Amino acid sequence: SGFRKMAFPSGKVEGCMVQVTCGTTTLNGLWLDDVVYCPRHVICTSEDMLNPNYEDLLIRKSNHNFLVQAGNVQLRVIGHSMQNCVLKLKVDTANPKTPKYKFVRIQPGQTFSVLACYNGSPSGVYQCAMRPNFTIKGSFLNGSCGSVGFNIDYDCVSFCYMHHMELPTGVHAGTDLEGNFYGPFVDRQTAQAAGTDTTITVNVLAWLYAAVINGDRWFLNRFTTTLNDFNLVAMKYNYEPLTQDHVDILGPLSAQTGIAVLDMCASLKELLQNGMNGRTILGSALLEDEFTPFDVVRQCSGVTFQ
Amino acid sequence: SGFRKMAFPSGKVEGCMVQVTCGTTTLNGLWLDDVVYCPRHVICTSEDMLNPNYEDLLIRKSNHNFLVQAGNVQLRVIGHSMQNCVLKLKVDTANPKTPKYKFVRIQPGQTFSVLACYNGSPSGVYQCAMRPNFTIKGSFLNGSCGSVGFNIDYDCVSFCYMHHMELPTGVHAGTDLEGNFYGPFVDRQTAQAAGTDTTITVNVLAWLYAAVINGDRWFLNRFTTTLNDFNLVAMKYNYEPLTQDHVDILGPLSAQTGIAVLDMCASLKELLQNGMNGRTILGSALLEDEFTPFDVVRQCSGVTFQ
Ligand SMILES: *[C@H](O)[C@H](C[C@@H]1CCNC1=O)NC(=O)[C@H](CC1CCCCC1)NC(=O)[C@@H](NC(=O)OCC1CC1)[C@@H](C)OC(C)(C)C
Ligand SMILES: *[C@H](O)[C@H](C[C@@H]1CCNC1=O)NC(=O)[C@H](CC1CCCCC1)NC(=O)[C@@H](NC(=O)OCC1CC1)[C@@H](C)OC(C)(C)C
Repeated sequence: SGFRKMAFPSGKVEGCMVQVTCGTTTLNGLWLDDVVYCPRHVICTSEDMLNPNYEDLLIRKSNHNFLVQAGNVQLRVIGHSMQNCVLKLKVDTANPKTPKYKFVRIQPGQTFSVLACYNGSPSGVYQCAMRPNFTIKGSFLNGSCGSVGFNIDYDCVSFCYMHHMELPTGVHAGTDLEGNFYGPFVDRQTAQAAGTDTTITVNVLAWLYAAVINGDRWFLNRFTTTLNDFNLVAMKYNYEPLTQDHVDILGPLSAQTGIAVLDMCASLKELLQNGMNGRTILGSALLEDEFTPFDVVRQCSGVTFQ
Repeated sequence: SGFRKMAFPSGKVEGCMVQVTCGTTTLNGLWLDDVVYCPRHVICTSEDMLNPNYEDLLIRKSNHNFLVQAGNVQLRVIGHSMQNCVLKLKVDTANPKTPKYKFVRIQPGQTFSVLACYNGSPSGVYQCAMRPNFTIKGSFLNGSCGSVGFNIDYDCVSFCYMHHMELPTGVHAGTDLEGNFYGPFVDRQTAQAAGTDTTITVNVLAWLYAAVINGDRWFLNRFTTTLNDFNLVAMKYNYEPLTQDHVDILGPLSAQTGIAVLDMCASLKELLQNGMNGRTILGSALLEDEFTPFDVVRQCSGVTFQ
């Protein structure tokens, strides 16, 4: 019993965090094998923030401009290359702590654990979702750039996020580990705003299944709904459209609880139209949308990682 | 910016989790130096659950009854001793991954990270508080016993919780690492209930400071309040009494935000009496009480761990 925003165990990633200093900029890098990945705006200065030509900026760099600290051991950069918005610093030492890992570009709606770091030292771990507007509602201060988001699958760390910047609304934007921003954002200080976000409907439904698995039933009802009539209601309340693929993905949870997906949709419909009327679901007074169907099954069933 | 329920990085603890099997019972143990700590009800069977004499049960055990798996390496038990409700299995191998660590018995209201584990394999990490009624609102399934809760201070893991049991309300009860239950609970299957819980007032106030640090101000007001008149209101809404010591602890947050503690109390008073009126604080529609003042300062300022 119980349901918590659960992050993956972070140790496999902690072992990869390093400090990258270039000029007056310090941020975090991800040390996998003999490469340190970090946001390319590490090669920018206080005047370089605005409209930088990173190819120009980078050819003016030498390897010894890049100060990579792995704890209390200075790593020597022997080469560098820029891939989209990530800098790849080739170092002379392979990280002996390199986990089995993949780089994955996730879809919006997908969740991940963020290992927040400063000066290459992990500070905290929390679960985020990639919002539909490709921002993440993170917790990031100055120096957190290069902190990564990740999922773990048995023994394999799937890195999916590297932190680059905070938008004026206080949400966060970054890239996959191959340096491609999530969303329309660019790594240059110009007018950029998040764009209107929407609620991740399939995740809300998953969490409603989590609630039923855990003994909250007060929100269930007799009614059912069609996928279209649900989506017409979702529509109004700024909810992401629910697709048939979403429905299928919610299959196991529907099968475990005996609640047809569209029945749960009928329940969410009435939740959207009636509020919760002073009640809570899984300790929340809001409809929670940062658990995927996978998240619910993993935590309500006990999947682990070796 | 941003504010998240942040757990500590779990790697230092992941390196200590092991599987302890005795008879038909498998649970987790905590391997520090050459000792494996685990709940003593590992020596119980399906009929032994009810009113066991653990001293009786334990003298009937031999060391080879204890099967300790550290990943894929069998640890040999060379001795065992029971300390309150924890079993200490002496093994012939010191954990090379043993962090700097302390055992600490925390006060209610204090938070910690739980590294949820099954079969000695970490499954997830989340932040909990010790509730005023000495339960924790955890996320725990069969086999999670022996999962530990912890805080990290620079390099030192302060273990404060070991998981033992779920109560009928779905909340969780366990011990400190010296085997002393938090609360009135005992490790034997009898009528035990959590006892009425209360909201951790000083933590709610801390989180209100977190909100102001992060730019939510809608709940602040002109008014102030006396500590007594606040506590008379807290009283009604099942809030833990706020002490002067609590006030002092909220000092730095008051100093950082320029909001006197009792002014923030006046704000919480009106939140308790007016609800939030369809508004949210730090993405919550409830008053959140599982951030300590320390938690807020750490995350709003960036404290890390080497
Ligand atoms: C890296 O450690 C740091 C992390 C952020 C600081 C505060 N919280 C964070 O997540 N990232 C930055 O400081 C970047 C700097 C680079 C400069 C080169 C271009 C990419 C960003 N900047 C920010 O995140 C600022 N955001 C910003 O400038 O946005 C302007 C519009 C382009 C989006 C932050 C620090 O400024 C504000 C807090 C938004 C005022
Ligand atoms: C250990 O892995 C396991 C973890 C719990 C299982 C479900 N969630 C958990 O946190 N712990 C147990 O199964 C203990 C077994 C020992 C037996 C010897 C005495 C101490 C507990 N039991 C429970 O947590 C049960 N709770 C219980 O029996 O409470 C009865 C009153 C004494 C409190 C759970 C499994 O049963 C219910 C879910 C409450 C029905």
